[PDB]
Amino acid sequence: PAQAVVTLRYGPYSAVGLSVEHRTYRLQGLQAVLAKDGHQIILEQIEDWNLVELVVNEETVFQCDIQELEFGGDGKLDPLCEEARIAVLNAF
Amino acid sequence: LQSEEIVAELVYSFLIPEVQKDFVKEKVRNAQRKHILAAHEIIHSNTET
Amino acid sequence: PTFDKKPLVWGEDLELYSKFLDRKEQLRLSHASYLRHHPEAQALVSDFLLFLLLRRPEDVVTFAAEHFRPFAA
Amino acid sequence: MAKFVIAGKANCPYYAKAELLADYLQKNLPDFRIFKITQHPDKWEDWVEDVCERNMWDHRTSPIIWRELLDRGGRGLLLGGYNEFLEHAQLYYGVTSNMTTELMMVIAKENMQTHTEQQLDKETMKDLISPLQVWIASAGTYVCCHLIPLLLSGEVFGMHTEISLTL
Repeated sequence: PAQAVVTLRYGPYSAVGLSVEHRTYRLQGLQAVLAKDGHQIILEQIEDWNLVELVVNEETVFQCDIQELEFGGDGKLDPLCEEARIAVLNAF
Repeated sequence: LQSEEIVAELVYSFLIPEVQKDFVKEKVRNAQRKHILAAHEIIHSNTET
Repeated sequence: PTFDKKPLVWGEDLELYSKFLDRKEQLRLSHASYLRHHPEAQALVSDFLLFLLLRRPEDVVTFAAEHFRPFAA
Repeated sequence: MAKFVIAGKANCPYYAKAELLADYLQKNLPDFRIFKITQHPDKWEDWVEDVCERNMWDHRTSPIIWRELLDRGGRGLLLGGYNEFLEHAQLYYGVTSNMTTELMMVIAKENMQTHTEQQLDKETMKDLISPLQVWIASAGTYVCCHLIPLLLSGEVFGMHTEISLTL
């Protein structure tokens, strides 16, 4: 619900020119969105590259490649972040 | 002019990956050094020969 | 004077060989994660292998095909 | 000396925020150079599609971002829309943009007004104009060569004449 308890799982990726690693910055935007919607979220470093998953009830439905997201800010203009918000609401 | 651009692209785009790859191999070598020291530890017991 | 278009093995170009290694690891982990989404692929083989080694028939291919064909639609 | 270009729509939030990041980088970094472009959004689609075809890139969203290898208007190497440039700046430089979304709205207005300024400036240049109009018939003739320098002397009129000539 409102103020869900949640886990986020995130996979390591090569930034342009750069090593494949776990990274947060677009995810930090997503985290900010989820927190503003009200929720408690925990972050998990999945081995599978670049990938983003969203978990509640142990049940999981999300998929993204980190680079698909907007970088930083409230992400309000990124449609995908609203799609995540919708999916969270639907999870309730 | 063409060669100048082409190789400028090549070097520029390569060198950053080269640095990242090197630092990765630094940590890979750190793992290898772990293995090498494990071998060294057993090598003490190997002195029984 | 002598002339050639020398064919290069990727090992000869550090840049290409690096790209090769990176792609290799990327694929390797891709396949791993793919099976990790589909553990059932591993699980079926594992079960067959287990009952095989319990039985230890030397024609592995007979025993496995005997398990697989009953699954066959 | 690194050289970058970014193209914008006057309304684009992320292009404006890119402008902020660019000016930050160019101010603080000795190394950094950037040139600035923006189109009216209607023009933008065509202009960018032309650029992308020439490069054989494949980018559509404003902004678009690329590094030009030697000089202004060389061949480019493509960076992605705003998130990719921010990523590049953060990782390579360590830098962070700090601007608010609300600020991006305001500056989106400011840049709309800036494009309106550009348009009015175009119109303003039309106002400045007071030439003298000259025509020459049968101009393709040997006399014409000798004549033109005497016209250009200005003594014909005084050295105070905006001259426009036709042949």
